[PDB]
Amino acid sequence: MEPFKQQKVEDFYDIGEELGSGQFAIVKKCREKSTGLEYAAKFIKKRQSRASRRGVSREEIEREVSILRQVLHHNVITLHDVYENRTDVVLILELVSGGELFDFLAQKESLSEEEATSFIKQILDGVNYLHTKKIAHFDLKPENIMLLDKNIPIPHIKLIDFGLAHEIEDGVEFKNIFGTPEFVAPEIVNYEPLGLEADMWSIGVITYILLSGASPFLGDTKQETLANITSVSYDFDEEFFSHTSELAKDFIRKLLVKETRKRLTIQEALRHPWITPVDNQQAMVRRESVVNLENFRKQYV
Ligand SMILES: NCCNS(=O)(=O)c1cccc2cnccc12
Repeated sequence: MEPFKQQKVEDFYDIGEELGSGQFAIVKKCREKSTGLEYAAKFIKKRQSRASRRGVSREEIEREVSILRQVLHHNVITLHDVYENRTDVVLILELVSGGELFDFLAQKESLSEEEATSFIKQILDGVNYLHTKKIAHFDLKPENIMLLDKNIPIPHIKLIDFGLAHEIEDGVEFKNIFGTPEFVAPEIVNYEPLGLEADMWSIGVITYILLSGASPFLGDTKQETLANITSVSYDFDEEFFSHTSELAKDFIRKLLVKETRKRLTIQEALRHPWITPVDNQQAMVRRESVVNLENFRKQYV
């Protein structure tokens, strides 16, 4: 098991602007002095003991690193190196400086469902690689779908933040409560057995929001949000879904299913007609169907 470098990160990197933060990790933009190449440095604060309200445990850091070290894919963030001092364990990761997918979408003059499925298909490709390796992401949500270079015509998506990711064991049961309520599967809220299926639910939510601007199960309070999810109470309200094709809806509807066995696995979602058209007729429908960008820009900004 590769050991973490014990040197001071600042002796090897020039630390720069803050890229983001969140709970127990601050991500700063850095540059290695020897090579001159740029990266992003994720400082994870370690726990003091175990009750300790501040910090992440050793296991959960070692899990994340273990998982990150396995993954080399074009739609997934790649690890460069790991450092450690007395307070923080610092992950030096690929620099993805294109911002969030949704921020880029929110600036477009127009967006067809074909253009939409391009970006969704990248997310699917990435999740397929993970799932083939029996790795659940468990935190798929818009702010975790980043872009490399927004200045190109079709930006390239990179999945980030594997802090809740987990290797799925055959025969072993895994239950936990985590994630952002708005995007979590029913099995998470119910504290029922989890697996690869939860990611597919969250792709459903992501697609629902991407096409419409509205969130499927979001309530006025966390309570309401959780009750909507558990009953699977959403609709395709024509105020948001008048421009939306039947196939787009079929896709979302087969993902947002309570029964984990009946939900689409990743390989099925890649092969869905909305992602992979079977004839040239349905390819035209997708190219002609538009997304309502103002509904989207309103619920974003
Ligand atoms: N707490 C999440 C902070 N998100 S973030 O700073 O944008 C961010 C998080 C993780 C990896 C990144 C790689 N490159 C740029 C930014 C990155």
